[PDB]
Amino acid sequence: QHTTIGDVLREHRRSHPGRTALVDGPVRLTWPELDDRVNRLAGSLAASGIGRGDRIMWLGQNSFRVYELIAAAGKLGAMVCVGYWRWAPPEMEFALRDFDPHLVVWQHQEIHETVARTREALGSDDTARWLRHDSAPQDPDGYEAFLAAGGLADPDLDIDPDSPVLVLYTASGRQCGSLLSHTNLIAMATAAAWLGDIDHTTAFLNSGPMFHIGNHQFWGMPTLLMAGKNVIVRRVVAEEVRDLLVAEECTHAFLMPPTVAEIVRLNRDTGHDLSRLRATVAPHLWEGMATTDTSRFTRSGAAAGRGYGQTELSGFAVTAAYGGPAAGNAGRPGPGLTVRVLDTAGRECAVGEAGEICARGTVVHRGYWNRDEVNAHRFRSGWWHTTDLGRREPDGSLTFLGTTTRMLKSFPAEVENCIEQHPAVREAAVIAVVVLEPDAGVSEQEIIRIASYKKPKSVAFAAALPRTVSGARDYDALDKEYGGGGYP
Amino acid sequence: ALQHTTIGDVLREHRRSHPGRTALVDGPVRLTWPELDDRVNRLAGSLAASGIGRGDRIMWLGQNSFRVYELIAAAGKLGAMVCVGYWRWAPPEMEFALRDFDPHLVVWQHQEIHETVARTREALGSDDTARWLRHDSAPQDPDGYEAFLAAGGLADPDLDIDPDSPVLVLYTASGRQCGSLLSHTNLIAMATAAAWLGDIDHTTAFLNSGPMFHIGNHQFWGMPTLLMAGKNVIVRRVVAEEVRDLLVAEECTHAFLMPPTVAEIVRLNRDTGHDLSRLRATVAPHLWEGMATTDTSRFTRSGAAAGRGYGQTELSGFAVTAAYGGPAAGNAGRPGPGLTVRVLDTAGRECAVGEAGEICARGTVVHRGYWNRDEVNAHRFRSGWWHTTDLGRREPDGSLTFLGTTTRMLKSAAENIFPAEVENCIEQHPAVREAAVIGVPNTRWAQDVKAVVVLEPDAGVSEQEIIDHCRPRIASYKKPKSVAFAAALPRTVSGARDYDALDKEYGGGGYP
Ligand SMILES: C[C@@]12CCC[C@@](C)(C(=O)OP(=O)(O)OC[C@H]3O[C@@H](n4cnc5c(N)ncnc54)[C@H](O)[C@@H]3O)[C@H]1C[C@@H](O)[C@@]13C[C@@H](CC[C@@H]21)[C@](C)(O)C3
Ligand SMILES: C[C@@]12CCC[C@@](C)(C(=O)OP(=O)(O)OC[C@H]3O[C@@H](n4cnc5c(N)ncnc54)[C@H](O)[C@@H]3O)[C@H]1C[C@@H](O)[C@@]13C[C@@H](CC[C@@H]21)[C@](C)(O)C3
Ligand SMILES: [Cl-]
Ligand SMILES: [Cl-]
Ligand SMILES: [Cl-]
Repeated sequence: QHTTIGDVLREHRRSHPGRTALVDGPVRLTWPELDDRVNRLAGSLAASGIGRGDRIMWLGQNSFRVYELIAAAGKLGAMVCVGYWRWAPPEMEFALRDFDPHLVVWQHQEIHETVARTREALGSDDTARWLRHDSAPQDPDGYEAFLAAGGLADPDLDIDPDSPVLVLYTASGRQCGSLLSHTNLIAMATAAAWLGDIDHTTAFLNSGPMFHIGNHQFWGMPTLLMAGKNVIVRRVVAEEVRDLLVAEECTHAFLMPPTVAEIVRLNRDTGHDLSRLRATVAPHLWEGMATTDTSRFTRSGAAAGRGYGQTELSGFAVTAAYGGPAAGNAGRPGPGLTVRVLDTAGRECAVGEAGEICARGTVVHRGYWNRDEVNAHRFRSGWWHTTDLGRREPDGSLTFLGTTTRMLKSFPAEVENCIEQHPAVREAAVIAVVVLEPDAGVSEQEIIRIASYKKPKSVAFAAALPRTVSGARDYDALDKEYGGGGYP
Repeated sequence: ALQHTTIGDVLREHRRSHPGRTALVDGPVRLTWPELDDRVNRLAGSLAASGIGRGDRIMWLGQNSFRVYELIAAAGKLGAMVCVGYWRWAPPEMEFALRDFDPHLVVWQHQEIHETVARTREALGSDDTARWLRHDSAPQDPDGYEAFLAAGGLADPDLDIDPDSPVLVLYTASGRQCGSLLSHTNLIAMATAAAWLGDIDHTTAFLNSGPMFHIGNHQFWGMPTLLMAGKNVIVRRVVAEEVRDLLVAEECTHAFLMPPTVAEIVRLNRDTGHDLSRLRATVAPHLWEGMATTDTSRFTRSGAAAGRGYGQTELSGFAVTAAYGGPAAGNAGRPGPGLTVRVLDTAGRECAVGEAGEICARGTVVHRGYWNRDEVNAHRFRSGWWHTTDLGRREPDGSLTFLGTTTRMLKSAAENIFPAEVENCIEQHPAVREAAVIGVPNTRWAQDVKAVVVLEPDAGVSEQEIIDHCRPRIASYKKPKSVAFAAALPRTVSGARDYDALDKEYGGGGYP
């Protein structure tokens, strides 16, 4: 009987009878209050037929209710998919038909237009109960009234913690729902508690999106595991965030640089105490208004990106924080993971040789929802295949080179990377389009470590790279411009 | 979906991630992680060629050695388990242990215990079917561990081992000894929690000066060191200058040391120049008189280093500590990750706040059971809870208090009393150093509560003043009839309380 998420809540209610667990605007909950609510919720779920292996889709922004649902589903051996709130109806429809939830918890604010249309496209296939979460607390088709109708008795079920409990859709087109078990999350949060020096006094601002692994690992689940206080913001607004930092005495946040600079300018000279916040990302941009984190997470450079990982490995499973100075850009595996770089023929690559990053261990997810064939192939031979490219340095460390999905017939990323190991190059795209540093300047011929055949026969130069509306690299934009066709 | 991490995986990852880091030192033996994994693979090879596979059993009958780690890992790569037996076992219990555990293989030691060994084999007679390999042998002894190992090939066994299966067995002593079956998962979880408590990493150098037959040395800090790829330095026995020199030579950050050795180290190192400043002092920091660096980890800061905790072998060690959850009214603190706890009454209903009952547990640190104890395991695991046979209570602030044992009980017309409850509340009195409670026959159905009280040398207190002290925290029907005073409680040669002796001295009897 291994520890489940349910056990974690049942222990914190007895061990921390008066400490704040969740805060969400006006709502505040101690661990007892939360466990009672999770028990009510789990009562009404078991009432509506939800049990082992059943499925729930959250369709909204960040909410304290996400944590509650996860716990309740966990206590029944069910799973919650925290879906993408910005999905247009085609994608939203796809996920619904894919994940096939028995119940859909949804948000009116912001997306009701899209939600409404999508249900109409589903028509008579929409055999799921929908509860509005941001409803008036009386609403009969409402979350709060769904929960209140349940009783306080913990269902006390013997749940296999290897059963999935959190499903994250991972984003070459098609989206797939990664199955993260109770064990995946607890193994992740214990690792993370060591990286961050996280404890019961940790107050963490959930300003990162819960539809994605980032916010969960740093630091949602570890804060939760160690009994810290998780504070929820629906949206990131610099003023409100800055305000919560003071009010909840927050020690950690999930903040991106543009937000931070917004808080800095805005807080300057007003004298509010932001010194309790341990800043992880880009410490200098705070100027000193907050305290520079000295946990291994920041010290090592993992906070700035020194690491490798993915949703399917419960997030950031390899960092410069495990094992010390590393020549490679990602560091080494933390505990609960073993990695090997494998070539085409499934054999271990030699030191320096590039291949696919493959993993086994406790942090490796359970597979994708409803992807039998992709799972069989990705789990071949008792290794999870990440589809990412890497190599081992002689010092032991690992280097993340890029993806293996983008391919050229006899890998681009491998050379994209080699090219970006020129001081004059800022970034490169190989199909070899090149964006140079503003100050440097170098010959196409100097550009042209790798093998006789792998080098391209041409190098264009751009002011920057094309990019999608999300801001990620846009390749099919410049497959056109520079002659890109014939792809295997 | 694939298996969880094993002990074999840990080694496999370290040999790739830390090719030149030192893993094990033992006298002149030094081993980087690749050198250790190749050794383990050879040993695993010869173990498999001898017929050792899943479920099979190896007994170590010796003091601390680097080879012990080698066996654990090698047995773990085959799905086998290693029992680290008590080297100071006398022949009768060496036999019992060998009969009970029934290993296919015995790795034994000649220095200091050979005679005992010789006597025990004689006693086993023609049920002594195991292969015996001498660890500290002449290096070309064919019945010696080194040559047995060198017969193995370098290939990894590369089996799909279930990490829930036992890999380490520690005997825990009524006087009945039982082998606690600890899985790969038990030790990795323990190790992972310990890494957070003591801030352990790859730079850790832990001197293995505690005994490896006991969970202590493993939790602090053998296994977390191993897990985070740090250096493990072994010592066979605990002699202070040896220890002193090895702290200096190997630059250890950590060592397992009780206060008697600390005090002798501090004398011998008195004006020598020797640098012990690397050592982070966890036990009795003041005793070093500045010579080592007081530990700032959560382990020391919380009092957990000084015994503010609760646990046992069956929970993979110290699983409840003041380091988990901050300041605590109870003496034990709170459960770590990997563990939930409840205080259950005699009917199995959960006691109320402040009410004394059996400490019971669930979670990842809980052991797989005792080896070869079907009826007891079935009883001790009743209801999906591990019953610890320890008595405690939850406090108003959610912290836990370890009161003592439930193995002793007094007869009562109301409901059987736990002497450990009364003992504890008497031991609260600030003038009392220790208290022991026995039962005096009072008809067939009950015994009188009799207290034997050891005072602090400079304190006064009457029988009545002690009795009065308990009134508010224990029920009327539990309070003692009489109090006797002693200079010290009698003990065994093991230094455990001798309740048999007290019974005798003050007319105790008529227990359940
Ligand atoms: C979110 C984190 C942690 C989990 C992995 C990851 C990568 C992520 O976005 O997960 P994913 O989208 O589900 O899938 C991952 C896919 O991204 C590629 N990748 C792998 N390691 C990478 C790295 N080192 N850089 C950039 N890309 C990387 C690879 O091809 C893989 O398949 C990171 C991005 C990372 O910049 C941060 C965001 C933020 C919080 C933690 C990480 C932080 C502190 O600023 C760092
Ligand atoms: C060894 C450690 C860690 C593992 C648990 C334990 C207790 C132990 O010795 O395990 P065991 O041989 O299986 O005995 C278990 C039986 O001990 C009783 N017990 C429970 N919590 C206790 C506590 N708080 N005090 C005294 N006794 C306690 C109870 O009845 C239980 O069943 C400790 C004793 C502890 O004094 C230390 C030794 C040393 C290293 C770590 C711990 C250190 C830093 O000084 C602390
Ligand atoms: Cl396969
Ligand atoms: Cl001898
Ligand atoms: Cl009373």
